[PDB]
Amino acid sequence: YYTPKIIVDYIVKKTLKNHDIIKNPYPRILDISCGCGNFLLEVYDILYDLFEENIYELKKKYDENYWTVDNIHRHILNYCIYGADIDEKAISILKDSLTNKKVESDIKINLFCCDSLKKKWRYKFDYIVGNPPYIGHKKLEKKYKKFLLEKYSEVYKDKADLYFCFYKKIIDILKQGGIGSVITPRYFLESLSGKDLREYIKSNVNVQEIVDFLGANIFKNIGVSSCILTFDKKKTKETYIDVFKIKNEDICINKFETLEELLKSSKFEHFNINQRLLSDEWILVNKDDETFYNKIQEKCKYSLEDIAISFQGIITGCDKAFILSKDDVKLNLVDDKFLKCWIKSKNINKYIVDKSEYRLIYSNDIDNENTNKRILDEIIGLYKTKLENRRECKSGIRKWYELQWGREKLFFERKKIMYPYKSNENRFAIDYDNNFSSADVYSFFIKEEYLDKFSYEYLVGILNSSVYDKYFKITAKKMSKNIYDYYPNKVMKIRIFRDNNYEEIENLSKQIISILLNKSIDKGKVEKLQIKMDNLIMDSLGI
DNA sequence: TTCAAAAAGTCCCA
DNA sequence: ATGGGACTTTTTGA
Ligand SMILES: N=C(NCCCSC[C@H]1O[C@@H](n2cnc3c(NCCCc4ccccc4)ncnc32)[C@H](O)[C@@H]1O)NCC1CCCCC1
Ligand SMILES: [K+]
Ligand SMILES: [K+]
Ligand SMILES: [K+]
Repeated sequence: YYTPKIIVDYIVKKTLKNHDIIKNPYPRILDISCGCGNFLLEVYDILYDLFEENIYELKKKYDENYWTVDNIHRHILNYCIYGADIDEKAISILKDSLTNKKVESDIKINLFCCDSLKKKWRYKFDYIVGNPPYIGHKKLEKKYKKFLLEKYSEVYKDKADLYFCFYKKIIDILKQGGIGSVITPRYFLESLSGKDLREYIKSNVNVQEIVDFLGANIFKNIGVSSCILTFDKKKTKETYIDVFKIKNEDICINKFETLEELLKSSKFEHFNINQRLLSDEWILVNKDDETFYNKIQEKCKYSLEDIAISFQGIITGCDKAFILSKDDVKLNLVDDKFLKCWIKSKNINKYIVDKSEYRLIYSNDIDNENTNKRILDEIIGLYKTKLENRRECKSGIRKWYELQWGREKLFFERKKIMYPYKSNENRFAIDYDNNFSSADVYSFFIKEEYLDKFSYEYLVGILNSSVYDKYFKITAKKMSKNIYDYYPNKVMKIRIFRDNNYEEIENLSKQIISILLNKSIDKGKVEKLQIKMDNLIMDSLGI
């Protein structure tokens, strides 16, 4: 959880580089989750140089006895550096580190061992920097979540993250005219959960700059995707955001001595976004992509949500109790009426699904424990303890052997389209085989009233096109290197069109499906057909 | 009653 | 041992 030095230096310089120490020699710089002091120790160094280089100007303008080089260390610690953290061992270490910068009478260091989200803050701050804790909805303590939902409701609801609240706290205790700079996960820029947080930021601070590392691995051995947000409360009217979006996610961050060298390089693209034009969604793309995205949005008269019914897959609550290999001998104990075909996200390709290798025991259809005791005793019951610990079993809503969220079978046992929940690219397939799946695969079918306007074959044709792959990724939620979330909260917002190319687009899609399903697959002709279809779609959308 | 979101992902190997 | 690639469960609030 140590922040790389190149990033820490950038964040501290972002807040302090243009501070007028002559005009205000008492800046308050705060790290609200300071830890061992990665940021605060750097703040000390930047401040010490700033005072030392202007010591004679300060001595002349103010108390000439107070402003001496020998007094800089005491002045910084008494008036300038502030830190908070729940870990007292970390605070104890940081207090010694700040004390040892000088090496008389004891100096008072403004370090607080507390919950920053609970501390009564007695004053606001000129500059706030740091790296807050990230805790999601599963890993956050439930008693603590009751407090967040009560006191941080403006940014924390439902599946929100703890670091949303730190954004609220930082914004709230930032002084008028102050600057804040933090590194957090990037997901709030796009996630459904971040909607209220994005609204809070946009309407309370001026966002100066967003550094989006997309799927690059900033923290070694940490599966998180990062961004750096810099914002102020200055009296400003232009309110444009500098956006630095990484171009190559494989870049090593230490290739340059400073992060500014990386941002100005070819490894990053830069563009500006007008904060006044931000909706509840933040479309952070360059001018070419915005033009591309807007062309499609205006041209398409329908969305998938308009024409389709979407649903999440089965959630058994314990897969090992209900999912068996189709060659497992224990399936001889299970009547075939209980057995469903089961696929994973890797089984979804463009246009068609791999033949399934697993079976789901649709245990909800087992009427009672004595009629099918063999299945319960020998297959499902091997995990009875874990099954009984599921929420709906402890409450009695669900029997110990039942699927936790078995949905409705009739939704799955029909022609439908399926796609993986996380993928590098658009993979929408037509399911012909009544496949069931877990929540790693999403499904939709077409509403009856739109069947004469849209066919499954036409839909997988355009949804798998290069145009729609780029189109979806403009606003999709970037998760990790080469992985986007394909979830209904964005997939169902995809807009679709219907025009004179409909018949030829549909016909090419049928050819691709026919080739994909034959014995000797010549994958090459599929690629040529896809190129022809992409041209038709670009012709249709005028790009 | 029952939906769908959530990576400080998880796990393995060369 | 690490960094990078393949692949993705069920807990949870609403
Ligand atoms: N995913 C993670 N990553 C690691 C955090 C790294 S973040 C950097 C600094 O941040 C410091 N830090 C963290 N939280 C706060 C905070 N509010 C309390 C948050 C709510 C809470 C409730 C109950 C238990 C724990 C936490 N206020 C001030 N400092 C804080 C924290 O000590 C750390 O050195 N989990 C770890 C989780 C386990 C218990 C201790 C740390 C939290
Ligand atoms: K003087
Ligand atoms: K990453
Ligand atoms: K992990």
